[PDB]
Amino acid sequence: MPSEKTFKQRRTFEQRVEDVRLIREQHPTKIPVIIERYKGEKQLPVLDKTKFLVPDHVNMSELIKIIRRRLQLNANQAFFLLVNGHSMVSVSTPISEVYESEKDEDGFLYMVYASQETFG
Repeated sequence: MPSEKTFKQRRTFEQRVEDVRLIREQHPTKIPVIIERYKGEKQLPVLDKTKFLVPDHVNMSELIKIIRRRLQLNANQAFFLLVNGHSMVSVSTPISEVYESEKDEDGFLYMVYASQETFG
């Protein structure tokens, strides 16, 4: 059992763009998201999911709140997220504008998580 590849290495760009077509057709007023494990912090195993939709009227806090239930822990255990593998864990910006500022080549809010805040 290898299981050591990311969504960009597993799915092709066209396949990822094809998924955005259905996400906007079904949810024209929502924001798609693609979060995976951070390369610098490889402690947490593969999450239950890699792509999840989010309401455009929500903020980073609601997105982090969903990742808590997506994972099996809480704020006391460990919760650190960052975009492009080069950011901190900030929460307050509305996903509506945060997505437009952190979109991806295929149209997805690419981000990564970690169980700590140390460097490599």
